[PDB]
Amino acid sequence: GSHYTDNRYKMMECIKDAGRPFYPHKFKISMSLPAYALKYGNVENGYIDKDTTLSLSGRVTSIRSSSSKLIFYDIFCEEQKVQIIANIMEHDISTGEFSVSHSEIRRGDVVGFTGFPGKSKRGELSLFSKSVVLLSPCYHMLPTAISGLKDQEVRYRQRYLDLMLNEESRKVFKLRSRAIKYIRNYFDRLGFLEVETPMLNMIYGGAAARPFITYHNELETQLYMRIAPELYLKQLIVGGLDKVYEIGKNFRNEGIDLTHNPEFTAMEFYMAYADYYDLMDLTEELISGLVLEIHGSLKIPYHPDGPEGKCIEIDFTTPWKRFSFVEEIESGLGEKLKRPLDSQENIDFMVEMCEKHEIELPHPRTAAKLLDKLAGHFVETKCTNPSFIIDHPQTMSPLAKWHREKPEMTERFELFVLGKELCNAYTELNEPLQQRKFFEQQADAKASGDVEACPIDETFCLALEHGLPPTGGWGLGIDRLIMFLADKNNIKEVILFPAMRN
Amino acid sequence: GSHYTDNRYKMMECIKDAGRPFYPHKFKISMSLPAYALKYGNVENGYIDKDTTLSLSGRVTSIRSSSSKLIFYDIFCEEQKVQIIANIMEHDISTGEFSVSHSEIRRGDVVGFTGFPGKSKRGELSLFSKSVVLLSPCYHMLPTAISGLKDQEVRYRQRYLDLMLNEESRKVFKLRSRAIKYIRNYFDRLGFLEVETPMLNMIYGGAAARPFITYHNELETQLYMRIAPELYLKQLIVGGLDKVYEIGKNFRNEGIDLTHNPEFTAMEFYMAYADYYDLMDLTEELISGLVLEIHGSLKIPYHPDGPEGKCIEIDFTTPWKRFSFVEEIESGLGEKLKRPLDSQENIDFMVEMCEKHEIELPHPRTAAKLLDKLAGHFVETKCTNPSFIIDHPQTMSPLAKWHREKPEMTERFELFVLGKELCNAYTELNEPLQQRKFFEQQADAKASGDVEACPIDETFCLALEHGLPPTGGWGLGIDRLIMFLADKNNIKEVILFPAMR
Ligand SMILES: O=C(NCC1(O)CCCCC1)c1cc(=O)c2cc(O)ccc2o1
Ligand SMILES: O=C(NCC1(O)CCCCC1)c1cc(=O)c2cc(O)ccc2o1
Ligand SMILES: N[C@@H](CCCC[NH3+])C(=O)O
Ligand SMILES: N[C@@H](CCCC[NH3+])C(=O)O
Repeated sequence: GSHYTDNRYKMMECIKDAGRPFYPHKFKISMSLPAYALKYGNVENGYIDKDTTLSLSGRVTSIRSSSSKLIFYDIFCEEQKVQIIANIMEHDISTGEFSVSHSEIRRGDVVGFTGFPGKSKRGELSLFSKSVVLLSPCYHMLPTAISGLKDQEVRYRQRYLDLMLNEESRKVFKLRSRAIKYIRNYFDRLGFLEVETPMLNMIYGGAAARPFITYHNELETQLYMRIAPELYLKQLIVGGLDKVYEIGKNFRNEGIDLTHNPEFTAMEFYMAYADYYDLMDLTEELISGLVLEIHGSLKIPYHPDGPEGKCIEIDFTTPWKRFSFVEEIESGLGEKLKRPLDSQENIDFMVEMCEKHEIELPHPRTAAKLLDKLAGHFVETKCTNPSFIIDHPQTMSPLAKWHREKPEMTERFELFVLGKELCNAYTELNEPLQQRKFFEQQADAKASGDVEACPIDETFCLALEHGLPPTGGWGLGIDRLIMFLADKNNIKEVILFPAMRN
Repeated sequence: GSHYTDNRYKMMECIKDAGRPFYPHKFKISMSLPAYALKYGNVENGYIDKDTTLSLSGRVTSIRSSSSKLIFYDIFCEEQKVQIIANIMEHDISTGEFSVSHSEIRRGDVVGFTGFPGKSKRGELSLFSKSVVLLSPCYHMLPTAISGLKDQEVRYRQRYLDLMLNEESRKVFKLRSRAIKYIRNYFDRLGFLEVETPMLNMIYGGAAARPFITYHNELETQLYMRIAPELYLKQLIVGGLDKVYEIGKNFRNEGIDLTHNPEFTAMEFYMAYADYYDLMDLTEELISGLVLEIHGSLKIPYHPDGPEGKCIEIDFTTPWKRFSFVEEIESGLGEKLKRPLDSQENIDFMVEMCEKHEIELPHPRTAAKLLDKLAGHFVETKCTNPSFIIDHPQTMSPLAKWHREKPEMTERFELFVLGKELCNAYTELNEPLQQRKFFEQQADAKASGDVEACPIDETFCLALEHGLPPTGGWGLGIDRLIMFLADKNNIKEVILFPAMR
């Protein structure tokens, strides 16, 4: 273990001292391994073309031998395995003696070979090698599969090992790219403009989350990492850009678990002249279309407890179920919330109800946080298939425009799948007087110890004073999306280098 | 000014008390203003279709009147202006009295109109309105153009005003999107995989830069914002992904100027089995092709001192000039650097030369920092057209692989345009023993006061011990790219919300 590594360092020193090949700068492949398979994969068993010499390269996944004169390698690159048959009778002695040449090679090494193409008598796609070059040695003994790792968390702390050994991990990251391409194309075809707004913020806002804090030394100013881009993106609608979207990181200085990483990838879009009804229709079309693209059906498997456990079929057939936020809580409770929803009376009542149904109390006990606890217990748990929870109270929705019909409510929805939040969207609040009021209430909750409440943002209020058109806005958690698309129950599966404890 | 804002708040309260329209939730347009222009722009002068009622919306850019009975608006939306002709004869009195309705509207307001399509007798594309709705008022008196702003830095502190008033700013951000689309497509067509790596780092590295520092409260751990993604991206090549790219923010806790913002957008790619010669050829093909796409030619204007100043024509015709880093310094100096380049003798000599040619001394006076100063003076200043500076010394290049031929050098290049760095690239160092050594030397320089030197990254060394294939890697500053493409001399022009004092 420890000894293998030291020996390998010693081998490489020896190789260098001996003037043998030591980390060559450039190896010129004749073609990729996939291209090789495509060209030679259909030749007859035992076919060899001694009139073509080719150079191939990959990582060694196997070493076997029949004699001191015949060695069999597998190399892997770009999802393709090719066998190398090294017969001493073909060995170019100018590269060294056969046994010396091959004694420098171990499983896990990145290597190059030259030789003649064809297929073994047994029908294996092969190169009949004349030489081998060590390009980049592996200094550690590898397992042949992830099951051989000391523990499965090595897959995340040393992701290169997972990628090396585990086709399923590679497929996830390819599916993620494909899904994001689909999403961009959806909006590009609607005439959206992709934008980038600051990740360093003088004032954080646009979500309910605790921020990361930092400091710009030259400008002598505290900054926050953005929890969301919303407050910048809306300024672009004031600016008249009409349809904008942004895809990138949010930073939330919070705990980690199966559906939470301190940095995650979100998409937000803002569309002038849309309301939240329009946004519900768009969400259905975008997401059902992506599901159909990936899976070939709107009904897809999900394994909450891993692949040998129970399977639920998630059905994305549109239109999706709607749950009215307050009404469904009241159905669950068998009684009504007190009005107004943010009165001390309703706070007291919601505390009683949390205690009665054994729901963990939030801190502080704001109306907003209590409502969220009750929603989490009574409503989110009904959202197995994609379901919209709609019409959130204003008290928990400071950037959402008041509901045109329903007192105390807003024109907001969240999309939930398997009980987890995927999207958050609303008819945007564009009336500066109440916006300012709602910011002041947020700053009061923050001063009372609500670490998820944001400070007042005057620059945003001033922007609203220049006239935000009627607008609909929307956010999607891309990591969580990939979790459902790829049937993973742990966000660490869909992020290359996720946060880990010590 | 101050009074206009208060009065507007008072108007809105009155409107609301009177039960008139107050921030309607939804206005259903019949079509976009561009679509309207396309459909009605070629009717004969004076044409009106009283059989079609349409709803249009935009921001009011103009209000004129010939009487108490006839008002002319311009509304602007989605790059299209349409004239609205409001004649009292057509006014739907159910929406209120004409004069009341129109008295609520000011220039800058977002509004809706309904009416009949056609064209004024003078040939102006118009809507003959029957009604108006105030959708979102502007509470501030606006200029009609950016020249009317109290000063031009309002354009950056209040970017919505620039976008509102200034077609040129809107065009820049559209060009930026188009350029990034072109770049993604170039690599997607090569079979690259786009990836995302952490912006929050236990250890920062992959560039020469001072980081932002933060803290994760739950894990009780200091973190750094990434200065570059390089050290993660290389691990993905160890992992066998073969061809990866990432486009996103870097964070560098430094001064701001015409070509520096504390957050900026960079692309990095890593390509197994490529070397820096391969990367030079790729750079030429990608960049020249993008220039040709945007401009229709490989020769483009640049105005270093603004649009009334001198103009330089930048020529992207390939292949581009190469300047060998050390040899060009020596040409400039008229004498040779002392060897080894990191010896005390060469440090002393480079200090003398900086003093002789009036180059500001760096602190600390490392070989790397001195070499950079001399390159900045003697080499970068020769790079008007896209030019590669190649073969940087190892001492200033801790992640670049040793040059296969030239001692003390590496297989590195930077791309310079108009004296500014656009790209940085190399044959990647994949030999863990030296890599560790060069990290240790960086950490020594850091301890001796080099605020741009990075700490040792053990996890990266361990990753190298699992075998990084021969690899070529590359970085591009997207903001700077847009500066040349769009002929801007200030990075604040190409970033929506740039840092300000
Ligand atoms: O995908 C997530 N949520 C869905 C959205 O809320 C939808 C609207 C746009 C923002 C994200 C998500 C993923 C995380 O890792 C995470 C981590 C956190 O510490 C806090 C919230 C988080 O939320
Ligand atoms: O585009 C830039 N430089 C070119 C690259 O070095 C090429 C290689 C990939 C990274 C960027 C650039 C833009 C900035 O605003 C900036 C700000 C800083 O405080 C420091 C460096 C910066 O550099
Ligand atoms: N900023 C929101 C998403 C968009 C809501 C609609 N403006 C979030 O992070 O939850
Ligand atoms: N990490 C480099 C760019 C890539 C260099 C080649 N690996 C920088 O920020 O300058």
